[PDB]
Amino acid sequence: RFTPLGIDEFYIKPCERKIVYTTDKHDKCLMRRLEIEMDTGENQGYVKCVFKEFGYLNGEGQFNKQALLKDYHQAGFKNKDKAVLESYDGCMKNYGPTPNAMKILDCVTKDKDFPKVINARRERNSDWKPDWIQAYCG
Repeated sequence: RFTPLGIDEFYIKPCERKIVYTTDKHDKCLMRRLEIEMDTGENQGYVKCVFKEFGYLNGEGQFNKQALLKDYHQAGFKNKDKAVLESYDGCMKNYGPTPNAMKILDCVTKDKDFPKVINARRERNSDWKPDWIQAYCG
């Protein structure tokens, strides 16, 4: 990506333990903002954990389209379900029933409204907003 997604910084405490080798402040900021794209074991681990906390990924590794659509609806986008699922499905067309978390991220972020949707989800999860001390993106 050359244009950033504009996702806000997520502070999901049970997934902080997946940030092991990344130590640079801004690099960790991009992790928490789900702006990472590189297929590394570390990024995979963290994004997998986040998507588990999002309810987007179950214990068997299947994507949960109902959780995604719920977030769209809760962000006020109720008349877009077809476009959202077709964007995801087309993007995932070469992948099987248990895809890796970085590829799921790449596909869910193609819809232009996904950053707004997930930003509204963070707004209603105050525990997921880092305070002044813990934030990396400031």
